Amino acid sequence: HLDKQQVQLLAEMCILIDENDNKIGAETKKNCHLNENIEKGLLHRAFSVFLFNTENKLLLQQRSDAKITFPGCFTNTCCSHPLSNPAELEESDALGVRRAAQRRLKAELGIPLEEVPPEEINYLTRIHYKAQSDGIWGEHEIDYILLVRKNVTLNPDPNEIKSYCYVSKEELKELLKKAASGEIKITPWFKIIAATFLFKWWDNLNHLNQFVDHEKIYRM
Ligand code: DMA
Ligand SMILES: [Mn+2]
Repeated sequence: HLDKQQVQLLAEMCILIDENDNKIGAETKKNCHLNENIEKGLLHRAFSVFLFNTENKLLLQQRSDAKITFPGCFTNTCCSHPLSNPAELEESDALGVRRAAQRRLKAELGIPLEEVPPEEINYLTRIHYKAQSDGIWGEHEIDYILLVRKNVTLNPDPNEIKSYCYVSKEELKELLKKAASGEIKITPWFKIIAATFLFKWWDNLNHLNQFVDHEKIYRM
């Protein structure tokens, strides 16, 4: 009964990890997102991209109604998972995750691979969180937060997103208030980052060295 193309993506192989983000196996995206498996501890690696343009506006997307988890929710630029293959399993300088981010930026938003090569993708820190989308589907990940600063071109896949918009800080606040009123919905990872680190980073977009932490995994 769910969207066919999204169903086909449920077969992708995700990277299973222990609570310290050490790789321990691989499992399908479907199984990694079933609350029944999450309830037993199944945890996978993921990433969340926050992309800002020269005007310092953050690029948001509204997930399409076809997404199996949190459909129609407003959220940050891109969120997905590195796959269990040689290229994206690469742990050196989080290269696997940055390659996966480049791949999904192209697949979801239509950003050319060349505009967002790994060297343009800055890995800030990791956050561990768990949530439920519905009675059946949910999330449980150690999420690599990645930041991109560039004036990209876009050509999104409507199967992935039903809308996108660059927002200023004040515009994001009006957005968050509309979410608090149940007017609109936002994803759990965006809610967590927005309530903790987002605005701090946004103020130091030029000096995010003091905001990089590759040692600690923040437990949210
Ligand atoms: C980090 C995280 C929450 C991955 C979720 O990805 P998504 O549902 O936005 O897209 P997909 O799961 O289809 O790659
Ligand atoms: Mn996930």
